[PDB]
Amino acid sequence: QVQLQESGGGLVQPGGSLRLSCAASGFTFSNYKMNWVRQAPGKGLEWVSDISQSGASISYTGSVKGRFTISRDNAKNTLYLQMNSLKPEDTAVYYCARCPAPFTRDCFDVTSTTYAYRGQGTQVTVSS
Amino acid sequence: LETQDALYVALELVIAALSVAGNVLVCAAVGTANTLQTPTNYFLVSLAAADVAVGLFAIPFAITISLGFCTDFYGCLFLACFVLVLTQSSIFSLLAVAVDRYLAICVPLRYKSLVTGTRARGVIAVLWVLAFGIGLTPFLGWNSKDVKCLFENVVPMSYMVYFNFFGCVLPPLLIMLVIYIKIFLVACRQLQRTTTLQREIHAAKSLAMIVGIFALCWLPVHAVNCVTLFQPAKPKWAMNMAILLSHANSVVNPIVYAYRNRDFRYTFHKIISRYL
Amino acid sequence: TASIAQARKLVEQLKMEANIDRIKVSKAAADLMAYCEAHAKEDPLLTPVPASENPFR
Amino acid sequence: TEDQRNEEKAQREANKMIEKQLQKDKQVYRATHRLLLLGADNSGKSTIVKQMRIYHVNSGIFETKFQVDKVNFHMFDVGAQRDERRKWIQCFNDVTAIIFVVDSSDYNRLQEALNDFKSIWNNRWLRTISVILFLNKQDLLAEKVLAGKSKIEDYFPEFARYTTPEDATPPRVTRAKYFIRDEFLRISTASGDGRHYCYPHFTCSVDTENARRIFNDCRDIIQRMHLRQYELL
Amino acid sequence: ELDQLRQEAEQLKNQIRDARKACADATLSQITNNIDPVGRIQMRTRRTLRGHLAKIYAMHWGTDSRLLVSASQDGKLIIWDSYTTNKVHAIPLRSSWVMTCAYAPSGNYVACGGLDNICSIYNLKTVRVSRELAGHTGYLSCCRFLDDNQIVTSSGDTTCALWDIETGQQTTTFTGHTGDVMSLSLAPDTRLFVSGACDASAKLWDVREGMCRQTFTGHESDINAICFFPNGNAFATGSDDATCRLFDLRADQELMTYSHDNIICGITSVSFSKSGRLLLAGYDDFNCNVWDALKADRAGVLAGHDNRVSCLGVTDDGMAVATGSWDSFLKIWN
Ligand SMILES: CC(C)CCC[C@@H](C)[C@H]1CC[C@H]2[C@@H]3CC=C4C[C@@H](O)CC[C@]4(C)[C@H]3CC[C@]12C
Ligand SMILES: CC(C)CCC[C@@H](C)[C@H]1CC[C@H]2[C@@H]3CC=C4C[C@@H](O)CC[C@]4(C)[C@H]3CC[C@]12C
Ligand SMILES: CC(C)CCC[C@@H](C)[C@H]1CC[C@H]2[C@@H]3CC=C4C[C@@H](O)CC[C@]4(C)[C@H]3CC[C@]12C
Ligand SMILES: CC(C)CCC[C@@H](C)[C@H]1CC[C@H]2[C@@H]3CC=C4C[C@@H](O)CC[C@]4(C)[C@H]3CC[C@]12C
Ligand SMILES: CC(C)CCC[C@@H](C)[C@H]1CC[C@H]2[C@@H]3CC=C4C[C@@H](O)CC[C@]4(C)[C@H]3CC[C@]12C
Ligand SMILES: CC(C)CCC[C@@H](C)[C@H]1CC[C@H]2[C@@H]3CC=C4C[C@@H](O)CC[C@]4(C)[C@H]3CC[C@]12C
Ligand SMILES: CC(C)CCC[C@@H](C)[C@H]1CC[C@H]2[C@@H]3CC=C4C[C@@H](O)CC[C@]4(C)[C@H]3CC[C@]12C
Ligand SMILES: N#Cc1c(N)nc(SCC(N)=O)c(C#N)c1-c1ccc(OCC2CC2)cc1
Repeated sequence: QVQLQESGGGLVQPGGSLRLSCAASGFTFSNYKMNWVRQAPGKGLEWVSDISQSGASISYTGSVKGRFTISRDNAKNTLYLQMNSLKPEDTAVYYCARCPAPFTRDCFDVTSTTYAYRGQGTQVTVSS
Repeated sequence: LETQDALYVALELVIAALSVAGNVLVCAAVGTANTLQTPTNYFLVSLAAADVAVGLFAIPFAITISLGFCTDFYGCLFLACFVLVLTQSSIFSLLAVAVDRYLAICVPLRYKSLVTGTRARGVIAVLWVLAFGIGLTPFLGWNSKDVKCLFENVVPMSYMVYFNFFGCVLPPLLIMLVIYIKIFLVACRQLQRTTTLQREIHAAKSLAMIVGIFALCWLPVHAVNCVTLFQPAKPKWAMNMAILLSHANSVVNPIVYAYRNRDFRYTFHKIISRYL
Repeated sequence: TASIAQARKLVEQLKMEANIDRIKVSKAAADLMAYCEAHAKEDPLLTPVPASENPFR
Repeated sequence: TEDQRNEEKAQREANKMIEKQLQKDKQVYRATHRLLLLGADNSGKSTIVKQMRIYHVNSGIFETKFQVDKVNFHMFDVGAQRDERRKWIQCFNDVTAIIFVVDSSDYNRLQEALNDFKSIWNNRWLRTISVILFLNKQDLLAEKVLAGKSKIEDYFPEFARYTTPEDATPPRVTRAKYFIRDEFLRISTASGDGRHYCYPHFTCSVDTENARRIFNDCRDIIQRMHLRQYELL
Repeated sequence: ELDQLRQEAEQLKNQIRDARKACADATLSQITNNIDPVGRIQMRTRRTLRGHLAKIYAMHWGTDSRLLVSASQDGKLIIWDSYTTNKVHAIPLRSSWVMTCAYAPSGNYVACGGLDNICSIYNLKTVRVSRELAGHTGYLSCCRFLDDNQIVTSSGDTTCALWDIETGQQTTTFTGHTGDVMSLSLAPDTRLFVSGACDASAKLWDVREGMCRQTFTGHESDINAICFFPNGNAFATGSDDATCRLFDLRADQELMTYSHDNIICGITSVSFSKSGRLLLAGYDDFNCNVWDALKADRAGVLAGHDNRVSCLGVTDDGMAVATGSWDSFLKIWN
């Protein structure tokens, strides 16, 4: 069964560093493209970064370009997102998103409200 | 038999055989592939059938005329008119292919509205009956009745120069020339809006591979007829090599038209992968 | 604020998938092989019918 | 056994009538060019065409039929559907062109539009279908950049180092407009084996030239397709 | 205490998984090493149904094994005679974007639907629309007839619905799936029916009580194809991960997985033969593969089409098979 379990999160001080990990089970993680989304209180979902199967193509949005980094290990079926230079408005609950089709580059419903191949997310609070 | 005319007849025979082998292939490809059952390939299969008829009927009739036999005047006039009908049908179908390409390139929106199956079949039938009526004009009222079976003895050069060349060869040649010039201009304009000179030169070569070959094939014999009627002045083999170049058009048509397209190559790859 | 309902709904469905008698996989294997062996003769795809019986030819 | 040949010939006559009806419908099928229309709620895709001849509202699809230069166009807008659109979009792999309307005024929702354009462009089945870009609501974006209250640098830092291209044919207004244009183009040019291209066009909500723009873009699309078919492009 | 319910669901799913692993005595693949495989299977195109303008999206065989319905994306529902190839009826659809079609068991009514979110019923033994079942907030992906009075429909709003034809109201609704439901298949006993959604879950439903009986989460991608075994105890499913999976209603777990490293395209249609020995699945490689339901090996390849195969249908007796692809042509194999 497709299962994505994320770890870490909680509350972190602004300007520091944090790491969010995600473990996948029930499929071949090495064949699907991954994306990261975030939901703010009273806001919609927000894509922040993506990563291909073998990491050949990596992209981020303009809001977190450079400050955030993403990596993946197919030998362990794990996804990692390192977060730095955190701002008080960048607080949101972060979710993972899997490509609906294997080894493709068209991720349509990764930011959809009721996507199935996504985790339940971790709460990430940032404040002084 | 003379060694020169014998070699000419042998070359005509091998040209006819190669033309048949190349054109029945395209015919069967269009017949067995549902993806090729499109109105743009109707003119191509018409050209293939015309080349098949030329290789199977026109070239043997020209060879029989070349043998210099003594038969009925009508017996040789019928073969000459059949050869003329088949060549004019091939030329008309090639012109129809050029017109279809022009309509597809310059009129891309209305193309699907203009070129349909019924209209394509109607145009094919019209050009076929037109070539039949044109080639049979010596049979009706343009025969050289003054008898050894020879083209000049049954068809005068006046019909071949005024009605055939100046009437049924130069207008289609000019139409194809303007069509392909406009196609090249459109391709260059689209490439400028999208190493670009390399692609322009490639497109120019691909478009010239039709016009220059049509010229090198047909223009020799017509120019020979013109310099034979306007100012009669090595006729031992120049006429024969002109006939060879003119008949090589039927065998070179599949390699330039069909064997270069995308859908035809895909169908060929599929049928050779299924049989391998 | 409504997930507390939906989530609980899900978990209820789970126990309605729990109260079920599950047979062995070998039992299902034997049943499937028997059903395939019984109707094997009545399969035109598995056993191509002759031209006389085939309505397509 | 006359009843069998009678029913068979009646079936053949019915098939003849059905074939005649299908051949008659093929003319009106080939005469109209099917077009897809997409865009978020903020985009003005509902009123993107001003030369609309008929605008019908079906149960879940908005149909717009309009004729330009004796060429028909039948655009479809699928709005009465859920957020998940990765399945039914494959139904639109045979349209002539796709018009993705983007509200260039808003900056926060611009990333969502960019992601949607990237997903539509990199589709496996929509690779042979081009996407026409129409940046609607230029007046709001112009007033926003002239007011200076909301800066694009908060959402796109590259605009700090980006400058207007040399081939711009109209300063901060044009700079931001061409920045959005190039940001969409670099995503469009990121994939595709020359089989499809994007046609960016800056239009307003009050601009009536959208019909001619769509006509010319579709003409160029089909022309390039025919050129690639003949190895001419 | 929402996370408490989260871990409650997690431990219930772990219980279900360990229970399924407990009854897993063996795999049917290693059990079927005693019987002789089907070997090579070759089928030829008997008839080619031409006439469709746009891409065909769905098809369904009648109970008489003679007439077949086919829906084309240009708004046409055509009935074809498999024996004589001549068309019987050509219904012009109001909404061109049709994605599903159905043939009633009595052969008098036909169903249609698509992006218009309306299920239209057309009477062939009157041709006009009899009823227009509306209410769905999603696209009609699949439709099947239970009787001449009730009809099951699958919509893209993560819900399925059994409607009454004469009444036109939702007799029963199913709100279990989380993704867009792509296809369903009726059991031979017409009491149960399985449905696969865009999620990794396929659910069994009852037409009487109106609730999900069993759930299968063996797949990994969007489940687009589904078909029940002729006996009613098993069913096969296909997804975009290039993998078919055979589940059992009684074992409540996956039995066999049909896949190949050379096959990397998605799957569109899945169906069984008369005896269930063969499994015909159309893939996006412009062809269909005939796997062995007991040996899991490609026995035959049907590649007469030129585009991705959209629909696949087997007759009630298995005399012939029909494959409809997006090239607007239907290939009949035998
Ligand atoms: C010298 C002559 C007799 C050669 C014979 C020409 C034959 C072999 C070729 C020429 C034109 C071809 C036809 C042109 C296109 C179509 C329409 C298609 O829907 C069915 C096949 C069909 C009907 C082709 C069958 C083969 C065909 C008839
Ligand atoms: C020996 C001479 C007459 C050869 C004649 C050429 C014939 C065989 C070829 C050339 C062009 C061909 C036609 C061109 C296209 C169509 C339209 C199609 O919908 C039916 C087949 C049909 C009508 C073809 C039938 C065969 C055809 C007429
Ligand atoms: C310059 C010379 C060659 C003029 C040639 C015109 C001929 C070849 C063309 C021009 C327009 C063509 C017609 C266009 C419309 C139709 C309707 C179609 O259902 C049958 C064929 C038919 C009737 C075509 C027959 C051939 C046609 C008349
Ligand atoms: C092959 C020889 C006989 C000439 C070929 C005839 C065909 C190819 C030519 C001759 C006359 C031409 C037609 C003349 C009139 C029109 C009206 C124009 O608005 C659309 C194109 C159309 C319909 C032309 C299409 C091509 C056409 C049919
Ligand atoms: C048989 C020979 C001698 C005469 C053939 C004439 C035909 C093939 C040529 C000559 C001039 C050509 C036309 C000139 C330009 C146009 C306008 C364009 O918008 C549609 C095509 C159309 C209408 C061309 C169709 C083909 C055409 C009619
Ligand atoms: C009538 C005669 C005397 C004048 C026309 C000359 C013609 C035959 C010449 C001019 C340009 C030539 C072409 C130039 C380049 C190429 C590319 C080569 O890879 C294949 C042949 C091809 C396509 C040539 C074939 C012959 C050609 C078409
Ligand atoms: C498509 C391109 C090559 C242009 C087509 C037209 C050319 C090849 C035509 C136009 C007029 C023709 C000429 C008309 C008159 C004569 C004089 C005669 O004693 C010999 C041939 C000759 C010299 C002709 C041969 C070919 C010709 C030069
Ligand atoms: N003369 C002439 C002639 C011609 N003026 N035109 C064309 S075909 C040009 C067209 N239809 O467009 C052809 C041909 N074929 C011939 C021809 C016919 C029979 C021949 O075999 C006899 C051998 C002893 C010389 C030779 C040549």
